[PDB]
Amino acid sequence: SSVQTAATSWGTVPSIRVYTANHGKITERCWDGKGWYTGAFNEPGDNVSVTSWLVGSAIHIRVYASTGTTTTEWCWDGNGWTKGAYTAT
Amino acid sequence: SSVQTAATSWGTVPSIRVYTANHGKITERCWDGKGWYTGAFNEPGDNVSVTSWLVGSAIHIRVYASTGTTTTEWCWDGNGWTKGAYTAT
Amino acid sequence: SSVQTAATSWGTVPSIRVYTANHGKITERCWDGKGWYTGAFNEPGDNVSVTSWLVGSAIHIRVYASTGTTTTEWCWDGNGWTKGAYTAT
Ligand SMILES: OC[C@@]1(O)OC[C@@H](O)[C@@H](O)[C@@H]1O
Ligand SMILES: OC[C@@]1(O)OC[C@@H](O)[C@@H](O)[C@@H]1O
Ligand SMILES: OC[C@@]1(O)OC[C@@H](O)[C@@H](O)[C@@H]1O
Ligand SMILES: OC[C@@]1(O)OC[C@@H](O)[C@@H](O)[C@@H]1O
Ligand SMILES: OC[C@@]1(O)OC[C@@H](O)[C@@H](O)[C@@H]1O
Ligand SMILES: OC[C@@]1(O)OC[C@@H](O)[C@@H](O)[C@@H]1O
Ligand SMILES: [Zn+2]
Ligand SMILES: [Zn+2]
Repeated sequence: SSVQTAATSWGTVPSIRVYTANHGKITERCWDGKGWYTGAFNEPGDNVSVTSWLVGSAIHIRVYASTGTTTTEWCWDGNGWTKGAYTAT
Repeated sequence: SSVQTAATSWGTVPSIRVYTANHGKITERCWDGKGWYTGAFNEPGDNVSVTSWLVGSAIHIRVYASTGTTTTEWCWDGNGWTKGAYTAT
Repeated sequence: SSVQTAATSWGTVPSIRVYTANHGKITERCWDGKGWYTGAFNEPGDNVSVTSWLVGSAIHIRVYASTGTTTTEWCWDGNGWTKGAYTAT
């Protein structure tokens, strides 16, 4: 079925991250001003949303991956992807 | 059917808002730096998107809730959710 | 099927762009503080996401339009929409 994307950007270059839910798997493509490349994020999901914010020049990213009625938060704080404290209720 | 989410964030703490369209109903979870709690937003929708912007330290949120071919805009400007002027045509 | 939207905003007025994927067609509605109107963007797609950034006072917008397993990026840089370099792999 048709894939589903979510996008975020930061700075003025800019950096862009595009997340794609594709048949149960979410992957990440990256732009930092000089070509698209595959990012490290790879987790299960039928649906994806994202938001990001800067603290100074350090980017923080939250990706929300949903399967069925279960949503899992993934956190990027500059040094690795980790599961977040988000709960749905 | 998997639920569908949309997310926005502001500031450096940050504040995060996650909207979940769950089989026709959109609810909202909130992070302001010290735990996830349920927000005031409760409206019908199969699909949801969001954007937000700061005027000084005041957050303004716009949520776009879609059912069928009807999209309703909901506005947070500090003191309650109100229907916005958005129309598709 | 219910339509699916993506929203972005910039400035303090603000300007808002809302993209709606509606049965294969993505269209755009615009707010610059003085009423909603229809924007130039009109391209095919079953799913849509968007991000934007400012460089000074100039807005740059990226719309990710997906049909099947194909995602096409559309770029606004002040002077018309053009296809972007985004690729999924
Ligand atoms: O520089 C690329 C990278 O480290 O940027 C932050 C996140 O997007 C990561 O998944 C990604 O691999
Ligand atoms: O740094 C991780 C974290 O504390 O960031 C704020 C929220 O995203 C939380 O759910 C998350 O666990
Ligand atoms: O402090 C929580 C709250 O008031 O923040 C602004 C909006 O997200 C509201 O729906 C939400 O209840
Ligand atoms: O104050 C509310 C409002 O004027 O804000 C800007 C746009 O979101 C409009 O649709 C909306 O009615
Ligand atoms: O002034 C309206 C407009 O030029 O703004 C930038 C883009 O949203 C365009 O599609 C749109 O027509
Ligand atoms: O100016 C257009 C462009 O170079 O902007 C940055 C990225 O969005 C690229 O995919 C895109 O082609
Ligand atoms: Zn279901
Ligand atoms: Zn339909």
